[PDB]
Amino acid sequence: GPAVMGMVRRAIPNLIAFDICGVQPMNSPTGQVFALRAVYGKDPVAAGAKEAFHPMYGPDAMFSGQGAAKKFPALAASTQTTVGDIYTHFFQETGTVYLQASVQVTIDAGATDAAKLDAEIKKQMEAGALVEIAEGMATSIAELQEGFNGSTDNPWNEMGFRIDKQVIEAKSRQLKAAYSIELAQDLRAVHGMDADAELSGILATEIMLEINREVVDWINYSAQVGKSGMTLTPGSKAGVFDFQDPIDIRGARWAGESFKALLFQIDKEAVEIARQTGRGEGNFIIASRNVVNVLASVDTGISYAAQGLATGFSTDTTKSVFAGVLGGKYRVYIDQYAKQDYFTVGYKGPNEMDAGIYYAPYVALTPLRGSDPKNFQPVMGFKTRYGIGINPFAESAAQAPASRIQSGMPSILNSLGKNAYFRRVYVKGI
Amino acid sequence: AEIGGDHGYNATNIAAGQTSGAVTQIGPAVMGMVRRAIPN
Amino acid sequence: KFNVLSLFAPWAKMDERNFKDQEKEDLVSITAPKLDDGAREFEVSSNEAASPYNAAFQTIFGSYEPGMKTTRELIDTYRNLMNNYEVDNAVSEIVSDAIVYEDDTEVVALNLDKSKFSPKIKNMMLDEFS
Repeated sequence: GPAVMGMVRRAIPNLIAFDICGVQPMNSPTGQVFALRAVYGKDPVAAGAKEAFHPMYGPDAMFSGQGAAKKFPALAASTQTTVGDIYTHFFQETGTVYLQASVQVTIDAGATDAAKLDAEIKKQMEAGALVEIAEGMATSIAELQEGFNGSTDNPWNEMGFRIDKQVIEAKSRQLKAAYSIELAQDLRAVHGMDADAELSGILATEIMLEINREVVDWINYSAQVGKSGMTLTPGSKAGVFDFQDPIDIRGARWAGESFKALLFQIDKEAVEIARQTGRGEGNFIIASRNVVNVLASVDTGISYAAQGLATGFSTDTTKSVFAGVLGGKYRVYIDQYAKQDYFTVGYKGPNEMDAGIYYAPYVALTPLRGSDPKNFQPVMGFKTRYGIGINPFAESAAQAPASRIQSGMPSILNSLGKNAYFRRVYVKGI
Repeated sequence: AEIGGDHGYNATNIAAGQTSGAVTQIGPAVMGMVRRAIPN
Repeated sequence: KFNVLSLFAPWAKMDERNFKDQEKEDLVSITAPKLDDGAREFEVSSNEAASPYNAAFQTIFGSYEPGMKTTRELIDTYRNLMNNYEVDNAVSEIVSDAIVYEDDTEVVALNLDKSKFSPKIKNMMLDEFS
């Protein structure tokens, strides 16, 4: 014992648990969730079937109304309108819209993709060429619906719904220590270590860390990219928020007024999420430690301007990972392993099935012990099994899935960059 | 008029809960189980 | 069954009645054997789709019979201890105190000083006791 100076080891980082996702404790593997989709057009399950309700699409304002009697001409690239008539178009976003023509004009003959057509139509709308319109059906038509008085081809529009579902499956993970007797004995003689228990700790720890890290990555993987579309400033850099570029800060200088610009965008992204999910404004953010340092140093309340030290929210990743609540509104977590600099926002409801992302544990941290008689060295390890999944409707773009059944597990096709509950923001310039 | 439709007698589809109509099923309720009796 | 051992036919009926009473009891949601002492219990588990009682049968049969063998070794020893000096008397003295009986004394006697259906029964019970 030549003046032993004690010893060191690394600390274990904390986790965000499942604070921002579903937890679905399971008592069996492979559970299932189903859903009802209000639908109309006399066949709940069909190509082209239309959903009665959707966060991103307007309703068919003339479905029970005049559209019952007549079809409306569709808008299409290169066609010319007739003043006073009404044209129909289903937009990629904002859905069914009926537009009365105030003028006789053409629409972007050079348009190709629907996105280009939608853009010109939007311009014609702004221009006052095309105006939103709806009306009920002339009563003289309604009078004979269902073939009265010798009439024909006059059914009422019908509605119903389609129930379908998705299922999940649990994947697992296991690790062993495979250690030796002699090492454990020496450790007992050096620090008084058990050298099995420490390993048990390490293995269990690693498993838990991986799972939690996996959830965060799935959040990032499925989240839509923000500062885009409906939340985009047209002169911006598309998905990334800077401090070195006046476009994102409305010309700000003077950090006391500049930093608030981010808070503004955060609200916009949180609101759009509600627009995407139909449930509510995002209520949680996870972000790089650099982002949080900024948040904690700016007065996030409404005031003239203000700057100081980063004391507003815990900023460490050594005690916790939970920084605090932003404005008293969003739960702020720190992405202690962020690859660059950024921040994801999202919404999780009181209903465990209302989360977008779900974790559903079935088996966890089962210890295993024994020894191999060939050399009698010990073997120890741990096993976990759970499975994760995604919300039906998380994509939101589609009103319904193929074949009335799908995996509820994430995949590229199922959710990469699609999840209505979360949005990504890249951050630079801090 | 929306319908329930029905199973194709395909035990797989039945077990899954697939039918020809507007609504999928949870899956068949399980009535119980029988273990072959043990020889004396 | 056909009750081949006709020897105890009336006793079998007595056990059937008591057994039926237990079947009609609400003594469920019990993990414990509900036993303290006496007869040796074991998991002859049946009337369910697993039939584990077969292992229990085979255990009793295949291992016949350390329970009674041990019992013999103990009893045989007990007698052999009693055969020596002092042990001999200790037993005698205890037995004598447990049952003291002398000229015109009282024997173990049923004392029915608690409520009964009738004094007539009290006498019948004492006569049977005798």
